[PDB]
Amino acid sequence: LVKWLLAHCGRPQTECRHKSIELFYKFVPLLPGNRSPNLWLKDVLKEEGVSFLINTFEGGGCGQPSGILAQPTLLYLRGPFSLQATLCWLDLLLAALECYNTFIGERTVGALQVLGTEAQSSLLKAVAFFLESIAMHDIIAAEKCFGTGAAGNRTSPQEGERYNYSKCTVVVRIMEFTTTLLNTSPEGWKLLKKDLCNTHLMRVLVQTLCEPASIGFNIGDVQVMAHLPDVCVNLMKALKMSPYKDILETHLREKITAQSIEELCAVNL
Amino acid sequence: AFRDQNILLGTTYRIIANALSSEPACLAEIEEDKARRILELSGSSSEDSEKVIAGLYQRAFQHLSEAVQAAEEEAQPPSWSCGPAAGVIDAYMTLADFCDQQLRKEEENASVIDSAELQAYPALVVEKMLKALKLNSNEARLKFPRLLQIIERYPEETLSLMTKEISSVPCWQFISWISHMVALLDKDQAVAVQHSVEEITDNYPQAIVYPFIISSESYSFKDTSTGHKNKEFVARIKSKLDQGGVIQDFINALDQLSNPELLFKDWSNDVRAELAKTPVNKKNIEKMYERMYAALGDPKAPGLGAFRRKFIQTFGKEFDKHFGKGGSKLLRMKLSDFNDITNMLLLKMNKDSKPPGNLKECSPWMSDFKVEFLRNELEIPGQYDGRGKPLPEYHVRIAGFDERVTVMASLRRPKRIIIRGHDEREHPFLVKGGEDLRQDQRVEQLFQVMNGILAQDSACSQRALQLRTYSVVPMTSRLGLIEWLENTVTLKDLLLNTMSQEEKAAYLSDPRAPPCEYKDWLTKMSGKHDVGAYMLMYKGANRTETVTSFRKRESKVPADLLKRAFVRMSTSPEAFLALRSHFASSHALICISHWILGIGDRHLNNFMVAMETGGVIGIDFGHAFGSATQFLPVPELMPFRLTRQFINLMLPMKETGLMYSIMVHALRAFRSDPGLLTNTMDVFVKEPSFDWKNFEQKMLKKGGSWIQEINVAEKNWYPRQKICYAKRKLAGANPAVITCDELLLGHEKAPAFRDYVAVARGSKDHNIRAQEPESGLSEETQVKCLMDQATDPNILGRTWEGWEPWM
Amino acid sequence: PMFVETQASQGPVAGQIRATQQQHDFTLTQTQVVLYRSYRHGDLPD
Ligand SMILES: Nc1ncnc2c1ncn2[C@@H]1O[C@H](COP(=O)(O)OP(=O)(O)OP(=O)(O)O)[C@@H](O)[C@H]1O
Ligand SMILES: [Mg+2]
Repeated sequence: LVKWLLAHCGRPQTECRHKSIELFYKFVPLLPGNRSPNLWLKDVLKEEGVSFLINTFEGGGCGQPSGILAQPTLLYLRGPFSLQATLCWLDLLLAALECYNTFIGERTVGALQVLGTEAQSSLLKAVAFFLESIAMHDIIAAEKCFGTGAAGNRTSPQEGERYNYSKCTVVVRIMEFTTTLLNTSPEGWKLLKKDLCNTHLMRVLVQTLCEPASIGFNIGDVQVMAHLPDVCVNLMKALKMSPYKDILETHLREKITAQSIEELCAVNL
Repeated sequence: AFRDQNILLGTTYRIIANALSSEPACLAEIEEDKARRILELSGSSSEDSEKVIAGLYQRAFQHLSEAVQAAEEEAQPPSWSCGPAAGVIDAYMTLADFCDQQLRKEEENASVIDSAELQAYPALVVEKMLKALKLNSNEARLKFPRLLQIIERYPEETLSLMTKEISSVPCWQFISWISHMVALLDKDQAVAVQHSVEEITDNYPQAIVYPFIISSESYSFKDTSTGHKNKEFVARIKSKLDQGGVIQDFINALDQLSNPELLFKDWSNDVRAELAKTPVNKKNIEKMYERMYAALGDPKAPGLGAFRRKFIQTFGKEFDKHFGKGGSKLLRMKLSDFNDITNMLLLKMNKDSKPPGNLKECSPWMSDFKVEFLRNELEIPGQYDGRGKPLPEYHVRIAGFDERVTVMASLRRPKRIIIRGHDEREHPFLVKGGEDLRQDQRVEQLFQVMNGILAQDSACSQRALQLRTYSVVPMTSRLGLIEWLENTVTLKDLLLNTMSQEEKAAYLSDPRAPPCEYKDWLTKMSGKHDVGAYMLMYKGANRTETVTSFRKRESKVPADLLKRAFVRMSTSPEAFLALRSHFASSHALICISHWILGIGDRHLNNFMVAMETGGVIGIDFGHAFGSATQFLPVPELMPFRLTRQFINLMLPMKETGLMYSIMVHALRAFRSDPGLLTNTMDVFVKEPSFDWKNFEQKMLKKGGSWIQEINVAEKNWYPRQKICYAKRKLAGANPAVITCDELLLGHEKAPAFRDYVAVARGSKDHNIRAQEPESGLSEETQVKCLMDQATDPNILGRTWEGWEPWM
Repeated sequence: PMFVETQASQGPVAGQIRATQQQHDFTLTQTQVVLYRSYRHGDLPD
């Protein structure tokens, strides 16, 4: 049962994935071995390569060769444009991000033994592509990569709002995963410099800080607007304790200054 | 108006020419003034009958061509509706049907003088038929195999023309005839349909996948320049249809439901037929053994379930101890020892079969069927009808399979599965494995054509005469699905559940019951206890003896059995009246339709009754076009089933009431315009899969009344006599004459052929089917002869005992 | 259709029901031999 729960952790179903992770973390410490999840996962990663755990995280739970491991970027969907096919890839990326953030965040594995090895991984490429192409623009960004010729037309407000909600959940998950990587691994800042934190993450962070509505965060809802400042300040406090302080300071200063406040509040009648 | 005038004038000339050609002496039966007028209108001068006919045909063709030319001028509306396209389609189809009937009447006579005249007719037919189909014509859509068979006889005139003309027809106009197009992808005329086949594959892969799988196991590409191209095209279509192999594993899972002890029996039968016909062949025998052992010998199968896994574990050592590890010993084995080995194996297999009732222990794939992510969506087969443009987004997709599997208590043991679709409803189907269901699909298509014909006749449409049809979807040559009719039971079960305990016990066990008294009478009239009892009884027993015996045997069966069955299932008299009326109407329609198509194996288990509406539903179409009267050892001489129960149900009314009127109206509707039905039946009987070899195994898989394997060594399978007798029936022939012709074709050397035809023809003293001419009968006279032949006690007293003529 | 029993791979008085006990191995979510008895009045339809 715990093997099945582990193998079905990277499935795109949000509630089912949460339940499969909770049941795993509740059933492992009561196995006949009676040990922590870290020790059991370490003892099971030896009889078979870490590629097993990698394909478990990235590869979908429902379909084995159907995760982001078989399609790292959105440029692998041969079908035409469809919100149902964009949201499924978004949910696969979210399921991978949550699995990584839950496993590395609970000290179950090492941040460098699962993401800094020589095995095939598609997490960094996917998150970099998302931050560089989708995380900044509207649904047109996801539409310009599904057979670019003969682009679609205007979308309904619900079709736009569900896409915006999915993108705003994915960006928050990326922020939480980066905060986890920073707060847990003191030397894990190396592998996230290649494509994760160069300019795209800093740009989307300083954009979320100043104008959240430009990314798609709906204002008229308190269930997420009372959590977004928390993850924002946590990511900023994690960056201020890292060598990435300089680029954060540069982006933040070029985004907001005192003269900006002055020219904004000059006329108030 | 000019187009319509030209059309009507050509039609009048065609009618006059056909009337003259059907009765050349009828010209003298008219006044000399009218005959002179006809001679002047014909344009001929030789006064010869053939000259006048040719002149009238020439005038008709000229007028029809002028009408079509006028229709092809200044008639191109952007919004092609059913109003403006009416006259254009009418002209196209009129010219096409004229030239097509000319070509057909030319292909029947060996001596062909009309050669220079009938030169541009094939190309004209093809072009006009395709241009009408482009205008969304149903009459042109239902006559596409006519073009497919015309381009075969006249390739140099129509191959390139059709190849360049069909490229402008919507691909969804061929879904109804996709099985004919995918079947000739290895012939020389394959290029004419490759474009439409590829377009269908690109747009609607679910509507071509099963026919392509059926046709792909019989391709015989030749070693020519065009053969390699056809094989490459077929390979590309196969690679484009094998999207994710979902169809293949679905077919495998459905095949896991079939009983292995019956697949083994079928394999033994076909290798037995292969081991005796020709001097023993090595390659074919080893290929059959490999294809058999791949599913019943290897425990390492992809989708093996516990049901077949137990059979494999129990009978995989015998396939090595008796067979030579791949067929070496089987190849050098003799037919006599092989028979004993197979009989012992079949005994020890049927000793313990125990079909399971849970889907998890017979086919694991369907048990844990889960809709994957970004995978190919499976679809419930049988939803692509060639009527209009299909909407695949509205088609029901398979979302799961129910866990309960119901096994039927028949010989072949079919399985009933319940497929749960994405529409939140259940769809039950009947899984029949090891049986070719293509003939049943073609019969259902013929019934759909008949329903379309009946829907256009006023006398039939005002009474809502429609045959109850179901969807038959063959996937391979040994597996197919059949739509399960909800809340329906067979007629024999309805009759048996109505009898009381004592009545049922008497009918089944008492030695004076009809089932036993009939065999006792056959023994006392023949002296034998085998099939030869009928052969000797047809010679020994006279009319009076068997008539009195049958009238006495009928008396031991409850009279109002069906009436009690109908009053037991109804509450108010309104319900009983409606049930009885619907039963009578549906039974009359089924009888007349099956007589038109020549269905013969109409016993009590081939009729299903809807327990909520009372209608009758025909199933199990194994015999067609007189196949039961021609090839069975005990010939069936009745056109349909009109036994004593059906007569007693209508009391105090007679058979000349509702059933007679329904039969007359249906026959008149079928004979009004039989061109479409005749063309469809001719396409049916000319299928390469409907030869004698397929009929052999079809009869072997049942063994109900057929004699045996090696009894009929000759073929004697006449594909043209079937459609000839069908046209004779639709022309007004006497049913007794058709029955006698079928008897002459089937049992000519039998010692009771004279008695057979004497019983089938009747006597001019009691049965009115010999007091009438052999042709030219009206619909009413034909129905009277049919009811006289189907209720003749002299015929019913000599029927095979499994048909149960007493009830 | 009704469910069919799963095929095997290979190989105290009448009118006496259990009595209502109180021992429960699971604790109720705050928001031993079996004793038998006979059918009372309001147990079965009259
Ligand atoms: N389309 C159908 N819908 C519902 N029930 C069906 C259907 N076809 C067959 N059946 C039921 O399944 C039984 C067996 O099916 P099948 O037609 O394969 O039998 P069979 O070989 O013709 O046997 P028999 O001739 O003895 O009736 C029928 O007697 C009938 O009760
Ligand atoms: Mg039958």
